[PDB]
Amino acid sequence: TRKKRKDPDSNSKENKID
Amino acid sequence: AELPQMTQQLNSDDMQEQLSATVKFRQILSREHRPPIDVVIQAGVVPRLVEFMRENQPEMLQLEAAWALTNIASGTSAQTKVVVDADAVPLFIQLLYTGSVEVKEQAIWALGNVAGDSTDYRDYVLQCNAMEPILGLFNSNKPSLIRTATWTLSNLCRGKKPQPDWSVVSQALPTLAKLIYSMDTETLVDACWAISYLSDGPQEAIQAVIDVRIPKRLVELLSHESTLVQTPALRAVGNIVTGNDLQTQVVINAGVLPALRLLLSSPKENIKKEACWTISNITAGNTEQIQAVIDANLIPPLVKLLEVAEYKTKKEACWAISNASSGGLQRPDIIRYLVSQGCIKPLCDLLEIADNRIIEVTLDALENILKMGEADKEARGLNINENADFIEKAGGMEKIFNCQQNENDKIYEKAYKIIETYF
Repeated sequence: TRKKRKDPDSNSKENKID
Repeated sequence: AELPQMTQQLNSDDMQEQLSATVKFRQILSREHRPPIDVVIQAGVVPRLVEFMRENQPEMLQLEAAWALTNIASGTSAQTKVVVDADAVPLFIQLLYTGSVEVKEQAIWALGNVAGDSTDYRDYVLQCNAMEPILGLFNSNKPSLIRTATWTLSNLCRGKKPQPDWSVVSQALPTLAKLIYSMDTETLVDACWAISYLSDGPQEAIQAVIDVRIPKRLVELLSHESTLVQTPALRAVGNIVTGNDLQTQVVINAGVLPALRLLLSSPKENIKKEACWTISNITAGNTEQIQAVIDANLIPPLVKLLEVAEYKTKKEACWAISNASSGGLQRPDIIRYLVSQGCIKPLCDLLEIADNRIIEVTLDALENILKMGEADKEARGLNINENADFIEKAGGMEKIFNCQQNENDKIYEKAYKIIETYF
């Protein structure tokens, strides 16, 4: 076979409002 | 800026009015939305807030200060830079083991915002030796602390250009191996995302994920009630099977193929898409691994997706089938099965809507099917290639030679080589 593909063809900042 | 007696009382030596001022700043920075970080920054109170995080400052003062600085760091990159330039990061890290549990959650939250800003600040946090105190947080029991620490941990593993210091972030693998057994859903999600980041790299990185017994649990998490857990778990599984055949076999042995079958009928389109991508990486293996995919009854739902699914999913199903077809040289029964499952027409139909790259992928699949056809009719002494008939009867023979009009100089040769050799 013929490959592999590392890639196929979360939420950086959050605020604390409690 | 302007403030007296709220900046002055912040600069006061009276510990009570130090707290009263800090609370005010915190409540302001706690954005219901849209919060006035800039006017707080230019008020010149940031260096003072950083001082309140020093080792033997009052606990409630450390808490409110770290909370305030957390929200400032949650803003724009320039606003996050203000916190960093005030040398707050080394103090955030110290609070991870010196402060109380409540103080720890504030500090680890802030580090998450700093690390999540850029690869530079991500690396900077790691360079300040944050990993050891962060991993120490998971010795604690409080779910909210574990949850936030896992989020920050994922931020430290995220990013590829450049990737984080492997010798540092790989130390979190034994911790992440436990975290994916958590009962907390949000903890599960971020832990799986962190693993997907670490598993994205060379075979050494993949092997490290394997060696801590992670893949077994990942496959189990593919059937989690939440698609928020399934997606990063699938991404991680997909990353592992980008390694060698040995590493790919581990995932198969963990029972990934039946799990992938269920994911092919997932409500989320991108889960379908990356399920096909994962299978395509497995079908990209040796003969026996292609056979395993066949024996797991994965081809019929793949063929079905190859004809009716959205293009982004359809193109991944193409890869899976196109790969598996290459295996037909060593085992012609693979081609026979693929053809019998009706893959030829969906492949041919794809030729007229696909990218320049997918068309090339499809043409290789069709060529492998054709090449097997001639090899069989020659060995059995026949005058007609039925696979060539199957393509023609499917009306793809024309589509094969509607791709030489395409201006790419190499969608061109295979297209007419197919016509010159088989038609």
